[PDB]
Amino acid sequence: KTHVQLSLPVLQVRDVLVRGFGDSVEEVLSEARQHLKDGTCGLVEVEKGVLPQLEQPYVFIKRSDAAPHGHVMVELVAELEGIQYGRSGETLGVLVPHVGEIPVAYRKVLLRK
Repeated sequence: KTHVQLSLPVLQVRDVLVRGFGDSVEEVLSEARQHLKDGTCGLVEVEKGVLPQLEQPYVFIKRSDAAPHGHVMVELVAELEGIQYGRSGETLGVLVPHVGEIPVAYRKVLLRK
């Protein structure tokens, strides 16, 4: 399928134990996709002071359309030193590895895979 229904655990930034997916734009997009598929991907909602607490390159989920079965259509965009790889809509948050942190909520998304 070109799209996959996922429910992403929403993590508080100060709980996150693994603060990025890797060391290149290509690796973080690769790892993000692997974690999204394996159900081992969390979401941190972006506010003032969140991003400097996480590791670059960043992976964002961005709204790709204006929401089947409650699932917002999103795609992946990476960012490194203020340059983004991809073009999409509004940020729903930044992806991180999930290694058992307790979430505060779930974000239903339809991921363009």
